[PDB]
Amino acid sequence: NYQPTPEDRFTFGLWTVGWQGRDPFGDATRRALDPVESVRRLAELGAHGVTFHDDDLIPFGSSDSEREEHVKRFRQALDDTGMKVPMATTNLFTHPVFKDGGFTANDRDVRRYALRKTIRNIDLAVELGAETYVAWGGREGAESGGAKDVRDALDRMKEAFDLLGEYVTSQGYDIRFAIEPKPNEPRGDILLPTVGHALAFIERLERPELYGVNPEVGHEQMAGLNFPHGIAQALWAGKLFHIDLNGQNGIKYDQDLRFGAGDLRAAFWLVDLLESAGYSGPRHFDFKPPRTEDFDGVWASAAGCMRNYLILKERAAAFRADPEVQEALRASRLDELARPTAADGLQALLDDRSAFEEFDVDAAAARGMAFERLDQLAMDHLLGARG
Ligand SMILES: OC[C@H]1O[C@H](O)[C@H](O)[C@@H](O)[C@@H]1O
Ligand SMILES: [Co+2]
Ligand SMILES: [Mg+2]
Repeated sequence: NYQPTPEDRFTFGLWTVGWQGRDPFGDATRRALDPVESVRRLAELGAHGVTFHDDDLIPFGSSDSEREEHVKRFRQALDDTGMKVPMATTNLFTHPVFKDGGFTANDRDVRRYALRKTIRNIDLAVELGAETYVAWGGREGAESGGAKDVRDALDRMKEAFDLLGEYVTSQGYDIRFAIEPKPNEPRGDILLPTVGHALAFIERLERPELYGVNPEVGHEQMAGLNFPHGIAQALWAGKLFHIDLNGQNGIKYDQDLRFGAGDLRAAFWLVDLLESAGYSGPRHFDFKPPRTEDFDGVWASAAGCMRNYLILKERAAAFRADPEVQEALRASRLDELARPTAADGLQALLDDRSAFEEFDVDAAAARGMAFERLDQLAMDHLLGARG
């Protein structure tokens, strides 16, 4: 089974199945894909929608005339298939003019160009129905310590995002922004390198309600961080506007493997969390079919993204529905974690001799947490071994 349907909200970037396979040491192994063909092929696989950078859809430098005909062709394909465009973004990283960044380039004229390029694509994204506009500052950073005053760069980053919020507000657009963190690559260090740094930065913007995060599985894992934990903090703050799903094997270059590959247990706990928290946004795959593959392998890899999500959803649901797991959760006092520590208040806590003076520290220390039996039940459910 595990057949995806549009109700599952699976989306793909044009640049994912369309990756030609050029890497830092090798030329392209696949021919370029027509965006119209990607839309139709993804619709056949059961996808909900597609996403795009401006430069995926309209070749850079296109005249106003050529730009109109690229968009027309694309909208005809969306109209024919019923495919949605829930998110769009700007390419502020490929062209050599962005080699020192877009919003935080040292040259002021580049920063102004970056803003105009972005504003132009927001207009298009809103016209096509996008609800989220993602910013990935892939070139915002440095290879050396003196090249970037990071306090001034954060001033310029705040200035850019504040201007974008003023723009969508003045136009009455119903679109929100999501910042996508990445710790490094292609810059030696990238500004706002993790979910945490991005969440903290948003709270200093003029209109923080317009901005959230687009965390990516592989990017947090490039810092050796726990991705489900970081997603939990984003949900706790009300800022999980969008998500990038893929796989990554540890701390190394950004692999963008198909979802499910890489850290499989982390994928299980991620799906458990998204489903139990009721996340309602797109399940977006930002992945690269390996350059070893031909076009048949491209579509097998894309199908695998959706299949692995659906299998993990089933296994996490069975885990949470198992009365034996519910008993284990109680034995590990997960339910006591939900209770307030001191709803009786500070003064009651201070006068509670059972909380300190008469607290039996050795009896409490002796209690086992029973975490290993709970985790083996989780392993049994993930592997379908509950028999
Ligand atoms: O911002 C949208 C996308 O742009 C680029 O392709 C980045 O590599 C990817 O991580 C990001 O999700
Ligand atoms: Co990535
Ligand atoms: Mg991404």
